[PDB]
Amino acid sequence: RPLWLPGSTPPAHLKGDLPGDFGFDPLGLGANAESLKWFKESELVHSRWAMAAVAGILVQEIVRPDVFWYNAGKEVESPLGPLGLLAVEFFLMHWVEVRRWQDLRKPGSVDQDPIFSQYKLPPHEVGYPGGVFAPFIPGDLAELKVKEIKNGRLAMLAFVGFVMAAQVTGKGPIAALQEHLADPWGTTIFSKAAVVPGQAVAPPCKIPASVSYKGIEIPTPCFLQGLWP
Amino acid sequence: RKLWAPGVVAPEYLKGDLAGDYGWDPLGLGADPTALKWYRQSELQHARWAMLGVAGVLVQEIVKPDVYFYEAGLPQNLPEPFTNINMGGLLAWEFILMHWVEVRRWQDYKNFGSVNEDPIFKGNKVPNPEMGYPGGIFDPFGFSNLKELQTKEIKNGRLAMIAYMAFILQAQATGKGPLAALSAHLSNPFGNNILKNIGTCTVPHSVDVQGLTIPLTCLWPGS
Amino acid sequence: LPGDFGFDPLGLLDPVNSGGFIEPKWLQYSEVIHARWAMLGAAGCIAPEVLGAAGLIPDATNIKWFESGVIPPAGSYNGYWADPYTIFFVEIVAMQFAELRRLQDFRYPGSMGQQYFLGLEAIFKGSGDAAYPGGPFFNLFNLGKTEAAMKELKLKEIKNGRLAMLAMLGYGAQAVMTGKGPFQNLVEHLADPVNNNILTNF
Amino acid sequence: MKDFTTYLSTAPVIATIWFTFTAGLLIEINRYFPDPLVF
Amino acid sequence: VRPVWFPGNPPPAHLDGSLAGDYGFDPLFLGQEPQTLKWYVQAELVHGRFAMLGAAGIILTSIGAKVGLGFPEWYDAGKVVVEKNNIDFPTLMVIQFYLMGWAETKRWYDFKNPGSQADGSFLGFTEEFKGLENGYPGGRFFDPMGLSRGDAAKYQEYKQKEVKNGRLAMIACLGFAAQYAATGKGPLDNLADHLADPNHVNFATNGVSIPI
Repeated sequence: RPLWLPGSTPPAHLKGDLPGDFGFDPLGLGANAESLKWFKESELVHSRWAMAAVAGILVQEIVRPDVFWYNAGKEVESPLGPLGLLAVEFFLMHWVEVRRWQDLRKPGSVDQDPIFSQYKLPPHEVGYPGGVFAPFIPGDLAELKVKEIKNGRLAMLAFVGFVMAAQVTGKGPIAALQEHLADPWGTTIFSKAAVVPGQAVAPPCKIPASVSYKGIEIPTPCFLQGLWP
Repeated sequence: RKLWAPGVVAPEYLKGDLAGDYGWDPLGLGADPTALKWYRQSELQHARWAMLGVAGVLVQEIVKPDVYFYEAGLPQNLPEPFTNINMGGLLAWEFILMHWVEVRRWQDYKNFGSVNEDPIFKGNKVPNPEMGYPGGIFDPFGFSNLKELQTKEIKNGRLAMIAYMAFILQAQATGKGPLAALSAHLSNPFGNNILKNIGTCTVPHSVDVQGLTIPLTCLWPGS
Repeated sequence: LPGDFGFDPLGLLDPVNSGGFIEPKWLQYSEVIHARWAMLGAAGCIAPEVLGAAGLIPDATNIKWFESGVIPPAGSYNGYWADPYTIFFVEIVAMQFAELRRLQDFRYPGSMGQQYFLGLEAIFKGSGDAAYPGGPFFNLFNLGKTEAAMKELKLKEIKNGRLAMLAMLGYGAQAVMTGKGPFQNLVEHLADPVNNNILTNF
Repeated sequence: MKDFTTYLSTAPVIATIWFTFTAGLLIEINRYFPDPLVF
Repeated sequence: VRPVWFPGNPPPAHLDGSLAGDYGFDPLFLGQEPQTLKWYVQAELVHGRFAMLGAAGIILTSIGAKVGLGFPEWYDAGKVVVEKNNIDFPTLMVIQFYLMGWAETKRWYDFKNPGSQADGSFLGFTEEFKGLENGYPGGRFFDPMGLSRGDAAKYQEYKQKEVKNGRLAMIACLGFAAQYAATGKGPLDNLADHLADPNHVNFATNGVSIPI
């Protein structure tokens, strides 16, 4: 079995049934199956969120450059009332999330379109609605799920590294890429900072301070500033 | 069998099965077998490393007899192609690749026979007969007898460890390469010796790198 | 037994009703302990003076032993890489460990070779006798594999140690009276076995 | 240890400690609240 | 056979090695009695966890201080924050009192009666206030991640590590108290100082600790 370590031994509760495992849980927290399903769900959740996020940020930096995706929160504009937008947002989200959670806590219990009785989703797996939720399927879930989880974990890493690269350079990830390409040698946190018993150094942040939006003036500190190297 | 001293007795476990043995474990450290393998691996480690070290310092002292290897560590002390590189990226590449290969050797010691193949070009594997003895591609000419090979290896390696440490101390004292120190003892064996040079090392007391200064050290409070 | 010339006037070797640390084992144990200490002390006090007399060592060295600083009133040396008390601290903890484990032996033989001590436990089996552990360390070389030469070494150790204790007494007494180096006093009494004596120093 | 607990539950030592406690109570009382006459 | 706190001597009777951190150390036999011993177990656990809290907050704040983040020195921090804010010291104190009192009282009467606190007399919860062991209230709340309910072996190891780091944190916070009591400075400051000159930055240089 392909393992996250060549030549090592998987733990107890890890075998390989669920895709995306290769015997990795050094803390062995996958003991309780309840929390384990909980965490499978949560990891799928985060992976999908982050995949969507990186995709959107990338394509947007592409087509509409010079718009700091990080500062889109600030510099967005729309004639619609922001309060109404966030209201619709909250309510929509409360609904969808309570649906998914009610189904998790009680499997196969909400599978119907409660409006159109004709419409009702077939039986499926928690974390795998499908049917209408997956109408067209080329290939096999055997590979689809493994690719899903792989790409999702990778995209989580992508998103967080984008955030770091912004906090350190303020540049969009593509800008930072072109920068790295320009100087392969000097474009490294290595070439940016280091720590020694004599003295320590860290790169300064580009996210300036409390952002002054339309009256609120959001306090904008840094992520764990003092321990960046 | 000649032991490590005329008339001395050997410990029960020292049998010469490992080369360079003479029955010398005055502090019984070779009691546990696990730790014994650990320590043999490390001994070979240090012997080989110091062998390479004396080799390098020697050949460079010969070819460019002005570098003063003890000070060659500086970016200014770098050859034509690159002498003002970023120590940042230097450390980057170095640490990455070394951490890899060290984890490889570590998995080796942990499970002898575990990772013998090239994990990608799977038509590629080296058979390891002994812990710390890869061979195969690591032995391009396949000289493997192996016993006297190991004897000469371990013996010369211990001695090279000693020699390299000697070079370090002599450099701290006289601020000069072993070449210079030997020429000194030859110009005068009476003069040019530890009896005179003693009690004062030439430690230049915390030189400064591109970004900062590094604290400096001497083996004794000679200063 | 070694060094026994019947020299026990008050009869302290009386076995009956023994106890405390008035007990032949601990007694001779302490004897050889102090004897070895005195050997070391003779070497220590004597070395630097004659060493500077040979000039092989610097003149910053070779101050009279007591002028080290152990008694700062008697004079101290400076050039020590750290503070007197700085040294003294780690010195305390080190000897604490050493003496403690030695005593743990003396009270419970071999009982320092069981709890994990970095593999140095076969070294700490010693023997069934304090002051004579042996083991791979405390006997590097098998010197005295015969018991005749063994006891020979034992007696030699005893005589040498008692004599060295007497030597330490002499060192202290002279350095108090004349306030000079013992080596100084040697050179003096050699200049005059007649005019350089304790009688002269009155 | 239990022997010790019993020794402390012995009588005169208990009388002692109770008296000490009361006396320290009243001395501190007078310390922080000097010169009481009425109320 | 287990490594004694003091090699060579045998351990006491009421000390065996059943609980984590047992190295046979009760030279004063305070745990001769089972009830008192178990009580002491719980007390040591509580105090060690508190010390862990203390050390963590201290070190964080001290880093924030030394690096230019404007974080006050801990021993000043309470005063400075109550001053920077419009908070009322007695109000803070009394609310904190309320809370710690209620929770600690629950713990107290659970030590008294081992299981009466999970009866569901509380709002609607049951066994979520049920102690797994003395001083080990492992439940859905005090162990939502359920480490205790898997690999009891690694769990015991974790108990070992817990008491270990707890005694470490206790001695650490005492150390910090001492560092300030001596130098009047930040412990991280004094740290960098000993870094500067171990040969000449120490209590022996303070001359206060050792009064010579």
